[PDB]
Amino acid sequence: WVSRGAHKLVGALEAFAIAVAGRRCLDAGASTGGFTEVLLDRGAAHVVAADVGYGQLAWSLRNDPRVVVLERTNARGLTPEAIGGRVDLVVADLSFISLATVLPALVGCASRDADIVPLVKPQFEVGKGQVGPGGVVHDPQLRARSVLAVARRAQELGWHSVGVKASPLPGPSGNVEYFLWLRTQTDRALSAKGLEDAVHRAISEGP
Repeated sequence: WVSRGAHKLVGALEAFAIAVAGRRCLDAGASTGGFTEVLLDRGAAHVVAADVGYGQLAWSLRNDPRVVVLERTNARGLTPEAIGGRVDLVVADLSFISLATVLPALVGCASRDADIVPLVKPQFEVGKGQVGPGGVVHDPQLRARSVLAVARRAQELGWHSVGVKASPLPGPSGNVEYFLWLRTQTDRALSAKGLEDAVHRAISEGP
């Protein structure tokens, strides 16, 4: 792969059994292009790569006719108009911001039948004072609360939680991060107790 980030999204897509082939995708936080490369490899029709920070998209991805590169001030400004229409799959890997702040934008870019699969980073969700030594959320209970808070906000926007999967590679300084599968149209929405069980297994089962 172009980046080891590729392995994270493969892990998520395999765990949730989400197909990409033929679909229109948004990669929010595209940066090096790990996520974008995987989407293209799995048969995506079109990928919008929102460059929303430091890092350059690898030349080979930038020159692919299935890829549109957007260079926005941030992910929270994303709109259907800006990306050229709603998409079927949204993935997001964002640094030093809470997903609460961008979820309305991501939801607004998604079709009603889409999958939204953000990578939840407890170190960027918990309060200062709760982040442990070295900037690692060592406390599994706090990692669980982070994921639940993101799920709760998604649910307030009409997007239910269907599954949770620890990313197979840790993030900065060793933080464990977790993919959440969100859908607004599903026959498998987790209940409160169901999400608790799924989060508990994901946290106990690690990367």
